[PDB]
Amino acid sequence: AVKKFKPYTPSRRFMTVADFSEITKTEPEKSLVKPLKKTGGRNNQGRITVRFRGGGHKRLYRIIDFKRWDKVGIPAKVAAIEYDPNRSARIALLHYVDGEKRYIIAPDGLQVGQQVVAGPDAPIQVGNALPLRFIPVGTVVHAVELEPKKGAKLARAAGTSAQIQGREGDYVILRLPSGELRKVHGECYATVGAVGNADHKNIVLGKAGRSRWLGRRPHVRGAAMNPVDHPHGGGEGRAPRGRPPASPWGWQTKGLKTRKRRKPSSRFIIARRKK
Amino acid sequence: MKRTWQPNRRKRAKTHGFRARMRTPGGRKVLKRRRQKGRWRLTPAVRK
RNA sequence: GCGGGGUGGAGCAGCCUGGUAGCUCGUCGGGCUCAUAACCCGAAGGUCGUCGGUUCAAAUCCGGCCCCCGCAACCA
RNA sequence: CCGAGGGUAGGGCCCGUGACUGGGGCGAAGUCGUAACAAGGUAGCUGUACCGGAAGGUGCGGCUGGAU
RNA sequence: UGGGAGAGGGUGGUGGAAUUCCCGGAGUAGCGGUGAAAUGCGCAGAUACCGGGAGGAACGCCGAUGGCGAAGGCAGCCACCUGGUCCACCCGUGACGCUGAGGCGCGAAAGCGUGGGGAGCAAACCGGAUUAGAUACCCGGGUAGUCCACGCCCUAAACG
RNA sequence: CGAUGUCGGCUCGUCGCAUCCUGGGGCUGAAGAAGGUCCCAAGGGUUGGGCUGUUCGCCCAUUAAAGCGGCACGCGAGCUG
RNA sequence: GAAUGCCGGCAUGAGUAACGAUAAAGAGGGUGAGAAUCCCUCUCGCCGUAAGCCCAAGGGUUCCUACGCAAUGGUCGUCAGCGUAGGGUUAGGCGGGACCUAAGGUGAAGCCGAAAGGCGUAGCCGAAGGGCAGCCGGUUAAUAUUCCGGCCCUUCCCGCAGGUGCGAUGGGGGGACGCUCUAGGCUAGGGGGACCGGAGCCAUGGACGAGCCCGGCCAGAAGCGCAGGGUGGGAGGUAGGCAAAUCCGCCUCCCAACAAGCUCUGCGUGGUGGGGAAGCCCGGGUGACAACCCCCCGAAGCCAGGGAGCCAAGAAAAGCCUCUAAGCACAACCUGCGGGAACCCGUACCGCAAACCGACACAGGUGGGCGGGUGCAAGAGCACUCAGGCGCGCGGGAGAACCCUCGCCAAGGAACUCUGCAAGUUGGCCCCGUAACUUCGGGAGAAGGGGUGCUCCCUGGGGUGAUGAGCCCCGGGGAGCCGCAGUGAACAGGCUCUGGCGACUGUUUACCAAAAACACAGCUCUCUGCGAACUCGUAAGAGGAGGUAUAGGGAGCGACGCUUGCCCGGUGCCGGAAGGUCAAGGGGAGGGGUGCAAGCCCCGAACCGAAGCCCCGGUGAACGGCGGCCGUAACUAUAACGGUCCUAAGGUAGCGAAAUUCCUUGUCGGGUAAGUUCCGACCUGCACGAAAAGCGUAACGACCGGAGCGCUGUCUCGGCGAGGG
RNA sequence: GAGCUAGCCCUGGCCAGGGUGAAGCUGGGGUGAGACCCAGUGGAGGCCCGAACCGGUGGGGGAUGCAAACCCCUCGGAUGA
RNA sequence: UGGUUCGUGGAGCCAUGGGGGAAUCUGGGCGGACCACCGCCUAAGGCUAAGUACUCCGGGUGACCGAUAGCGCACCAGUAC
Ligand SMILES: [Mg+2]
Ligand SMILES: [Mg+2]
Ligand SMILES: [Mg+2]
Ligand SMILES: [Mg+2]
Ligand SMILES: [Mg+2]
Ligand SMILES: [Mg+2]
Ligand SMILES: [Mg+2]
Ligand SMILES: [Mg+2]
Ligand SMILES: [Mg+2]
Ligand SMILES: [Mg+2]
Ligand SMILES: [Mg+2]
Ligand SMILES: [Mg+2]
Ligand SMILES: [Mg+2]
Ligand SMILES: [Mg+2]
Ligand SMILES: [Mg+2]
Ligand SMILES: [Mg+2]
Ligand SMILES: [Mg+2]
Ligand SMILES: [Mg+2]
Ligand SMILES: [Mg+2]
Ligand SMILES: [Mg+2]
Ligand SMILES: [Mg+2]
Ligand SMILES: [Mg+2]
Ligand SMILES: [Mg+2]
Ligand SMILES: [Mg+2]
Ligand SMILES: [Mg+2]
Ligand SMILES: [Mg+2]
Ligand SMILES: [Mg+2]
Ligand SMILES: [Mg+2]
Ligand SMILES: [Mg+2]
Ligand SMILES: [Mg+2]
Ligand SMILES: [Mg+2]
Ligand SMILES: [Mg+2]
Ligand SMILES: [Mg+2]
Ligand SMILES: [Mg+2]
Ligand SMILES: [Mg+2]
Ligand SMILES: [Mg+2]
Ligand SMILES: [Mg+2]
Ligand SMILES: [Mg+2]
Ligand SMILES: [Mg+2]
Ligand SMILES: [Mg+2]
Ligand SMILES: [Mg+2]
Ligand SMILES: [Mg+2]
Ligand SMILES: [Mg+2]
Ligand SMILES: [Mg+2]
Ligand SMILES: [Mg+2]
Ligand SMILES: [Mg+2]
Ligand SMILES: [Mg+2]
Ligand SMILES: [Mg+2]
Ligand SMILES: [Mg+2]
Ligand SMILES: [Mg+2]
Ligand SMILES: [Mg+2]
Ligand SMILES: [Mg+2]
Ligand SMILES: [Mg+2]
Ligand SMILES: [Mg+2]
Ligand SMILES: [Mg+2]
Ligand SMILES: [Mg+2]
Ligand SMILES: [Mg+2]
Ligand SMILES: [Mg+2]
Ligand SMILES: [Mg+2]
Ligand SMILES: [Mg+2]
Ligand SMILES: [Mg+2]
Ligand SMILES: [Mg+2]
Ligand SMILES: [Mg+2]
Ligand SMILES: [Mg+2]
Ligand SMILES: [Mg+2]
Ligand SMILES: [Mg+2]
Ligand SMILES: [Mg+2]
Ligand SMILES: [Mg+2]
Ligand SMILES: [Mg+2]
Ligand SMILES: [Mg+2]
Ligand SMILES: [Mg+2]
Ligand SMILES: [Mg+2]
Ligand SMILES: [Mg+2]
Ligand SMILES: [Mg+2]
Ligand SMILES: [Mg+2]
Ligand SMILES: [Mg+2]
Ligand SMILES: [Mg+2]
Ligand SMILES: [Mg+2]
Ligand SMILES: [Mg+2]
Ligand SMILES: [Mg+2]
Ligand SMILES: [Mg+2]
Ligand SMILES: [Mg+2]
Ligand SMILES: [Mg+2]
Ligand SMILES: [Mg+2]
Ligand SMILES: [Mg+2]
Ligand SMILES: [Mg+2]
Ligand SMILES: [Mg+2]
Ligand SMILES: [Mg+2]
Ligand SMILES: [Mg+2]
Ligand SMILES: [Mg+2]
Ligand SMILES: [Mg+2]
Ligand SMILES: [Mg+2]
Ligand SMILES: [Mg+2]
Ligand SMILES: [Mg+2]
Ligand SMILES: [Mg+2]
Ligand SMILES: [Mg+2]
Ligand SMILES: [Mg+2]
Ligand SMILES: [Mg+2]
Ligand SMILES: [Mg+2]
Ligand SMILES: [Mg+2]
Ligand SMILES: [Mg+2]
Ligand SMILES: [Mg+2]
Ligand SMILES: [Mg+2]
Ligand SMILES: [Mg+2]
Ligand SMILES: [Mg+2]
Ligand SMILES: [Mg+2]
Ligand SMILES: [Mg+2]
Ligand SMILES: [Mg+2]
Ligand SMILES: [Mg+2]
Ligand SMILES: [Mg+2]
Ligand SMILES: [Mg+2]
Ligand SMILES: [Mg+2]
Ligand SMILES: [Mg+2]
Ligand SMILES: [Mg+2]
Ligand SMILES: [Mg+2]
Ligand SMILES: [Mg+2]
Ligand SMILES: [Mg+2]
Ligand SMILES: [Mg+2]
Ligand SMILES: [Mg+2]
Ligand SMILES: [Mg+2]
Ligand SMILES: [Mg+2]
Ligand SMILES: [Mg+2]
Ligand SMILES: [Mg+2]
Ligand SMILES: [Mg+2]
Ligand SMILES: [Mg+2]
Ligand SMILES: [Mg+2]
Ligand SMILES: [Mg+2]
Ligand SMILES: [Mg+2]
Ligand SMILES: [Mg+2]
Ligand SMILES: [Mg+2]
Ligand SMILES: [Mg+2]
Ligand SMILES: [Mg+2]
Ligand SMILES: [Mg+2]
Ligand SMILES: [Mg+2]
Ligand SMILES: [Mg+2]
Ligand SMILES: [Mg+2]
Ligand SMILES: [Mg+2]
Ligand SMILES: [Mg+2]
Ligand SMILES: [Mg+2]
Ligand SMILES: [Mg+2]
Ligand SMILES: [Mg+2]
Ligand SMILES: [Mg+2]
Ligand SMILES: [Mg+2]
Ligand SMILES: [Mg+2]
Ligand SMILES: [Mg+2]
Ligand SMILES: [Mg+2]
Ligand SMILES: [Mg+2]
Ligand SMILES: [Mg+2]
Ligand SMILES: [Mg+2]
Ligand SMILES: [Mg+2]
Ligand SMILES: [Mg+2]
Ligand SMILES: [Mg+2]
Ligand SMILES: [Mg+2]
Ligand SMILES: [Mg+2]
Ligand SMILES: [Mg+2]
Ligand SMILES: [Mg+2]
Ligand SMILES: [Mg+2]
Ligand SMILES: [Mg+2]
Ligand SMILES: [Mg+2]
Ligand SMILES: [Mg+2]
Ligand SMILES: [Mg+2]
Ligand SMILES: [Mg+2]
Ligand SMILES: [Mg+2]
Ligand SMILES: [Mg+2]
Ligand SMILES: [Mg+2]
Ligand SMILES: [Mg+2]
Ligand SMILES: [Mg+2]
Ligand SMILES: [Mg+2]
Ligand SMILES: [Mg+2]
Ligand SMILES: [Mg+2]
Ligand SMILES: [Mg+2]
Ligand SMILES: [Mg+2]
Ligand SMILES: [Mg+2]
Ligand SMILES: [Mg+2]
Ligand SMILES: [Mg+2]
Ligand SMILES: [Mg+2]
Ligand SMILES: [Mg+2]
Ligand SMILES: [Mg+2]
Ligand SMILES: [Mg+2]
Ligand SMILES: [Mg+2]
Ligand SMILES: [Mg+2]
Ligand SMILES: [Mg+2]
Ligand SMILES: [Mg+2]
Ligand SMILES: [Mg+2]
Ligand SMILES: [Mg+2]
Ligand SMILES: [Mg+2]
Ligand SMILES: [Mg+2]
Ligand SMILES: [Mg+2]
Ligand SMILES: [Mg+2]
Ligand SMILES: [Mg+2]
Ligand SMILES: [Mg+2]
Ligand SMILES: [Mg+2]
Ligand SMILES: [Mg+2]
Ligand SMILES: [Mg+2]
Ligand SMILES: [Mg+2]
Ligand SMILES: [Mg+2]
Ligand SMILES: [Mg+2]
Ligand SMILES: [Mg+2]
Ligand SMILES: [Mg+2]
Ligand SMILES: [Mg+2]
Ligand SMILES: [Mg+2]
Ligand SMILES: [Mg+2]
Ligand SMILES: [Mg+2]
Ligand SMILES: [Mg+2]
Ligand SMILES: [Mg+2]
Ligand SMILES: [Mg+2]
Ligand SMILES: [Mg+2]
Ligand SMILES: [Mg+2]
Ligand SMILES: [Mg+2]
Ligand SMILES: [Mg+2]
Ligand SMILES: [Mg+2]
Ligand SMILES: [Mg+2]
Ligand SMILES: [Mg+2]
Ligand SMILES: [Mg+2]
Ligand SMILES: [Mg+2]
Ligand SMILES: [Mg+2]
Ligand SMILES: [Mg+2]
Ligand SMILES: [Mg+2]
Ligand SMILES: [Mg+2]
Ligand SMILES: [Mg+2]
Ligand SMILES: [Mg+2]
Ligand SMILES: [Mg+2]
Ligand SMILES: [Mg+2]
Ligand SMILES: [Mg+2]
Ligand SMILES: [Mg+2]
Ligand SMILES: [Mg+2]
Ligand SMILES: [Mg+2]
Ligand SMILES: [Mg+2]
Ligand SMILES: [Mg+2]
Ligand SMILES: [Mg+2]
Ligand SMILES: [Mg+2]
Ligand SMILES: [Mg+2]
């Protein structure tokens, strides 16, 4: 669910917040957190290289496990489900019988107290991890590796999920959350289910301040600038674009494709995203 | 109102200091010029 | 001031490339119908805004004048 | 003390009237089309939705109060 | 107490036929559509044909002048959860009944909100014809919507 | 053009007379009262408001009358803006 | 002799403006060649959430004393932050270092770059963060948590004793964390006392009094008491915490659990040491054997790493405890005690300012802590006042115009003016009472009105006590008294109606613009499958992001409601393996220079040969665009209808003389005595129109219009008065 | 040259007092169960009034200034972007 | 592509970033596209005085300056500020 407010201030009228129903532990596992080096959007030159960033709430980075083939055959109990400020999804605390504790992204349906496991033999049940080739075609899956032993790269955002469409040789065919049809390697691990917190997108920030909390500084339109600043800049009074609409750096921004043509991974993408 | 000189010794030394000058090719040249001119103080005096 | 027009009753071609005025509509005569509209078959009507000129000959090229359309009339 | 009433302020209901405007009724010798009554020339009617100078049209579902 | 019939309702699964799109093979001069045409599609290889894949929606024969529900309404198949109802036995209760101003719920289609989905169909809209005109009827396209979830709307030739 | 600050208002005036008023006249289609028209006359006077930045103009209520112009469209080393 | 020339000197304005906050002065005594200005006394005024006090920056001897007054001081000067000289800063415990890390900086490894140089995990550096052992008083002209006095504590070295598998840069625990609100118990600080101590006073009509005035504490080891914080104990298994591990993690069992225990802190007491007023007398002496007590208020501070709630989910590392490895177990470490050892730098003074930043002894700026009392609902507000500090480094007169800042005004009350600009009014608190509209929160302190002091009597509830006395807090009900006036002074909304624009709180042209502009939640288009797109850099490497399509970039639009039409010819973007054009290169028909020759050398047709362009198609919340003429209806008028030309298609809804309307003060209506403005209408819209969004919208605005009430020197129309000039 | 100014990063600090009273929770009512309503408790918020503090709306003064942006009155924010 | 007087010119020579890629005296470069002839020279390794440039320093000499000159400084100047 999402939680609405009564309109006792102009902003609380439209503001909505997460329900936090699935959360069972409001404290991070101390040995799994490290400080998050905030950037402000600036690179090693001190130069802003992504605009309009900074001033967000301080965060502690949780160390998440995106390999999971790291501990094949050793089951684990789901001790708690926690809030993670560095992602849209929720995270699950895993207490391995091994005695090791690691975080995974919390799938939808994952119950606190239940047990999960990784490996070619794993039961096809929510929260288990297997190479793609050992997962039944048609079952939905998340946290998918793109290449073997390189870590979960696909379907990690709240509510996302990939789906297996069929097999072809060493590779299997996934339909990524964007709808793109892609061949991913059979040995790539993935975790069955969809990501939890699917309600994430129905949140209405509600006021200028909330975006500021999220480290999102105000964004300024090209049209509201000057000819030095932006292609859309200047003009007496208000003004339309007067040219094909562009980024501050000059390139066209309505329709213009940007994926590199001669990219080697083209051979593995079957159907570019719908819509 | 607040004027432009707001003294701070750490700032002064870490900026126009001797070690600062020696670290950069441009700064070493400052010292060369100042010595060649015969300046009594190659670097801003600051009381640490 | 700069550009563009005036041709059967209406609206448009023809002008640039001189000779050769065309299309739709309307109009008159006759068909079909009880009659009417539609429809079919026939026919009439423009001397091309004018006045001048070039030429063998001017709706056509050129000039004067009338009229209408559009743009401009800024720094002050 | 209460007190006719006068005064100040803010409410409620009613009536009259108002540039302009919405449709309604009648008038009728105007204009445009022909939606309905026959299978009315696309069976009609219907709730709803969108559209059109206008009757109306169309989509969706419904009724026969529909000919053959 | 014992028995029956049924598209009654809800949730989760699931089966085949067909349309569409996509990939491959093979193949060539048209296909489509109509009263007749045209728009449209097709030598940039369409139609028609075989193989594969994807996706949505509706369930042909059974099917009925049938069944079920208070009405709206309900149809492939399976399972679970659940309402109404009829029969037989004539065992139990002892008039505990009927109707019902308000109230409450349910309420086809279209329509609205948020998020999915989107094959076919199809308001609006575009084009081709017909026509005096054709903001229509016919044809080629086509967006909402039609589908799912949750929440609204509460109308009707909601009719026997 | 090595600067002559530019509308209107306020303030303070001063002059011109082609005189709005008041004074004096001739003619009148001047009965009277009131007007018309021209002549003489610059001594004084020449109101308060609504609209608009306005000057101007329209309008209200009065008035003997509600005059027109010059002074760098008088006046920003006087004010306003 | 001229260059608004250059450098210097000296004039003019002129004995003129000014002499730097309107907190303010007056006399007496002293000093001295000289005194409004220096010293002393008394009187007067000003600050007191400071104009007092204590830190940190920064300044760098300005500190203290002696002797001076040429210059500095906006006057004067005997004085001074000035001249000369002499003196003055004392730490194992305060701050920094011999500790730790943060951003960042630097940088073994490694990577990159013409050179210079740019990167870079570790490591190192880097603090106002973590860590860490001193409190009260006394003393100097000047330093003190630094010297002295009392009472405490830390580490290091060594030795003794008891104890133990000791041992680490390695493993683990811990350190270790947000915002808001908050409990119990305390302390700081404060108020009162009929109680305790004290020099004294009795005036001027009264008072020898429960009279007045002054003061009634500070620090303190162990022990203890009160209040908090932290923490389960035992055993078995073990494959995880890059070796090991008895530790930690995980699983099972037993006992304990809102108990305790154990441990750490706060507060109280505490052996002991300190201080100790008014007044009087010359900083000190005295008071004084000073007293050192009870009650109440009470923190934002302490116990603390406490509690609850919420979402935006809230540093690291060392010290510290535990584990074990090499090693070594004559060692080593722990615990207790003893002796010895304990280094470098700062320390003066100013510090909201005459010592810092502003050229000045400059009405400006500058971070943290303390900041008393009474009254006013509260308070860090306001008035007065304590402690302390001041009267601002030119004065004395006079009583013009005029200026500034201020007070009052007859009758009128916006007639002022671009405009109520300005100044009035309103003003705090309690009660009563509040409309359209609305997103149901609001609008709202709407509007409007009543009350407000003091006195006596009666009475209700809470805190602290004890359940009572006293004290403190919140009231209620009667009968009265005085004044023009009871938030009696000071601090403290004028209100309503109605349009435009922007939803809103916010942001902006530092120094002529705070707005309607920017941003904003929210909507849409588009790009991006991750070594992502994109951005910075030549590169390496970075950001994006330790993120992964519910995510990230670009753009437009701008809460929300109802909506967002038609045009793909042109431009752009997207798709299109055909065809056309197409560069290097391939190819070499054929031709040439040359040589006696083989040969060497040059040119070169056909054909093959990318992107891009052409060509085909799509695409509007892509760039953009969205007609002309003529006719027609029972009188006119207009034209639902028709004709025709052009176009890629000819502006749909809605709105409209508008932030847009030229003609224009359009026309009509409202409001006014009068309305170029304003509002409501009309529609021949010069030249609105649908995300450079269209039309509305409650609430909001130091935005921009119009109107009314209230009230005023804005005005008729000026007058008087005050203070600084 | 970022000791002024702009943004961001690390680490600290500051915001008197008063006012309005969201969700939640508890109890009562309500129903078949509910939704819901009511009271109490609670203490939310780019909420309200107003110091510090951050500003700089209007006017007046200042203009060889006290000041190369100041002063007086007035006014905006003041738990948050 | 640079260098040469040589700016694509008939453009050789010297140098070399990319591609291809030999030979050892019958070997190879050059004499301004190219060929022949005639001549010159020995690439792909290194060193090498002197003649030449300069004036911080020392000296000598001026139809050079003489304190607004001559060095920025005759003087406690790269100082005061
Ligand atoms: Mg949920
Ligand atoms: Mg809400
Ligand atoms: Mg709420
Ligand atoms: Mg709600
Ligand atoms: Mg509100
Ligand atoms: Mg609001
Ligand atoms: Mg969330
Ligand atoms: Mg969240
Ligand atoms: Mg919630
Ligand atoms: Mg949740
Ligand atoms: Mg936390
Ligand atoms: Mg850690
Ligand atoms: Mg990190
Ligand atoms: Mg980081
Ligand atoms: Mg760095
Ligand atoms: Mg740099
Ligand atoms: Mg750098
Ligand atoms: Mg960027
Ligand atoms: Mg940024
Ligand atoms: Mg999360
Ligand atoms: Mg969203
Ligand atoms: Mg959304
Ligand atoms: Mg954040
Ligand atoms: Mg954004
Ligand atoms: Mg923006
Ligand atoms: Mg702009
Ligand atoms: Mg720039
Ligand atoms: Mg440029
Ligand atoms: Mg540009
Ligand atoms: Mg532009
Ligand atoms: Mg612009
Ligand atoms: Mg423009
Ligand atoms: Mg602009
Ligand atoms: Mg302009
Ligand atoms: Mg414009
Ligand atoms: Mg603009
Ligand atoms: Mg704008
Ligand atoms: Mg433009
Ligand atoms: Mg353009
Ligand atoms: Mg790949
Ligand atoms: Mg600073
Ligand atoms: Mg300094
Ligand atoms: Mg410093
Ligand atoms: Mg410092
Ligand atoms: Mg330095
Ligand atoms: Mg020296
Ligand atoms: Mg110097
Ligand atoms: Mg230097
Ligand atoms: Mg002309
Ligand atoms: Mg022609
Ligand atoms: Mg011809
Ligand atoms: Mg002739
Ligand atoms: Mg002729
Ligand atoms: Mg002819
Ligand atoms: Mg111009
Ligand atoms: Mg009476
Ligand atoms: Mg019909
Ligand atoms: Mg009909
Ligand atoms: Mg019909
Ligand atoms: Mg029509
Ligand atoms: Mg239609
Ligand atoms: Mg019938
Ligand atoms: Mg059937
Ligand atoms: Mg019986
Ligand atoms: Mg319904
Ligand atoms: Mg809808
Ligand atoms: Mg579709
Ligand atoms: Mg037509
Ligand atoms: Mg639609
Ligand atoms: Mg829709
Ligand atoms: Mg029915
Ligand atoms: Mg029926
Ligand atoms: Mg029936
Ligand atoms: Mg001039
Ligand atoms: Mg001059
Ligand atoms: Mg007479
Ligand atoms: Mg008469
Ligand atoms: Mg006169
Ligand atoms: Mg005169
Ligand atoms: Mg006028
Ligand atoms: Mg009269
Ligand atoms: Mg003038
Ligand atoms: Mg004049
Ligand atoms: Mg002036
Ligand atoms: Mg003027
Ligand atoms: Mg003048
Ligand atoms: Mg003037
Ligand atoms: Mg102006
Ligand atoms: Mg001369
Ligand atoms: Mg000069
Ligand atoms: Mg001069
Ligand atoms: Mg003078
Ligand atoms: Mg002064
Ligand atoms: Mg004063
Ligand atoms: Mg003196
Ligand atoms: Mg003297
Ligand atoms: Mg006080
Ligand atoms: Mg100094
Ligand atoms: Mg001192
Ligand atoms: Mg002196
Ligand atoms: Mg003197
Ligand atoms: Mg003297
Ligand atoms: Mg002096
Ligand atoms: Mg003097
Ligand atoms: Mg001075
Ligand atoms: Mg001495
Ligand atoms: Mg000591
Ligand atoms: Mg040492
Ligand atoms: Mg370190
Ligand atoms: Mg430190
Ligand atoms: Mg210390
Ligand atoms: Mg220390
Ligand atoms: Mg101590
Ligand atoms: Mg021993
Ligand atoms: Mg031990
Ligand atoms: Mg942590
Ligand atoms: Mg901390
Ligand atoms: Mg008190
Ligand atoms: Mg005390
Ligand atoms: Mg206690
Ligand atoms: Mg183990
Ligand atoms: Mg004694
Ligand atoms: Mg005694
Ligand atoms: Mg507080
Ligand atoms: Mg806590
Ligand atoms: Mg670290
Ligand atoms: Mg040492
Ligand atoms: Mg000291
Ligand atoms: Mg100050
Ligand atoms: Mg200054
Ligand atoms: Mg002074
Ligand atoms: Mg008060
Ligand atoms: Mg008060
Ligand atoms: Mg105040
Ligand atoms: Mg004074
Ligand atoms: Mg003074
Ligand atoms: Mg008066
Ligand atoms: Mg009045
Ligand atoms: Mg009045
Ligand atoms: Mg006004
Ligand atoms: Mg007051
Ligand atoms: Mg009202
Ligand atoms: Mg209400
Ligand atoms: Mg009131
Ligand atoms: Mg009294
Ligand atoms: Mg006062
Ligand atoms: Mg107020
Ligand atoms: Mg109002
Ligand atoms: Mg207006
Ligand atoms: Mg608006
Ligand atoms: Mg605004
Ligand atoms: Mg704005
Ligand atoms: Mg907005
Ligand atoms: Mg805003
Ligand atoms: Mg605010
Ligand atoms: Mg400004
Ligand atoms: Mg400026
Ligand atoms: Mg500036
Ligand atoms: Mg400036
Ligand atoms: Mg400026
Ligand atoms: Mg301004
Ligand atoms: Mg503002
Ligand atoms: Mg804006
Ligand atoms: Mg919107
Ligand atoms: Mg770049
Ligand atoms: Mg990198
Ligand atoms: Mg990265
Ligand atoms: Mg990263
Ligand atoms: Mg990301
Ligand atoms: Mg905006
Ligand atoms: Mg196109
Ligand atoms: Mg187009
Ligand atoms: Mg264009
Ligand atoms: Mg072909
Ligand atoms: Mg081709
Ligand atoms: Mg050949
Ligand atoms: Mg165009
Ligand atoms: Mg457009
Ligand atoms: Mg077309
Ligand atoms: Mg249309
Ligand atoms: Mg209009
Ligand atoms: Mg008007
Ligand atoms: Mg308008
Ligand atoms: Mg405008
Ligand atoms: Mg306009
Ligand atoms: Mg105009
Ligand atoms: Mg107008
Ligand atoms: Mg006008
Ligand atoms: Mg007029
Ligand atoms: Mg008028
Ligand atoms: Mg009109
Ligand atoms: Mg735009
Ligand atoms: Mg647009
Ligand atoms: Mg509007
Ligand atoms: Mg509404
Ligand atoms: Mg405003
Ligand atoms: Mg006056
Ligand atoms: Mg007076
Ligand atoms: Mg006076
Ligand atoms: Mg005076
Ligand atoms: Mg800065
Ligand atoms: Mg700054
Ligand atoms: Mg309450
Ligand atoms: Mg609660
Ligand atoms: Mg509150
Ligand atoms: Mg607030
Ligand atoms: Mg406030
Ligand atoms: Mg101001
Ligand atoms: Mg004012
Ligand atoms: Mg004033
Ligand atoms: Mg002034
Ligand atoms: Mg001021
Ligand atoms: Mg002020
Ligand atoms: Mg605040
Ligand atoms: Mg506050
Ligand atoms: Mg906060
Ligand atoms: Mg705020
Ligand atoms: Mg040449
Ligand atoms: Mg050459
Ligand atoms: Mg080469
Ligand atoms: Mg040879
Ligand atoms: Mg050879
Ligand atoms: Mg060679
Ligand atoms: Mg040669
Ligand atoms: Mg040679
Ligand atoms: Mg030699
Ligand atoms: Mg040599
Ligand atoms: Mg000489
Ligand atoms: Mg000299
Ligand atoms: Mg000299
Ligand atoms: Mg020299
Ligand atoms: Mg000199």
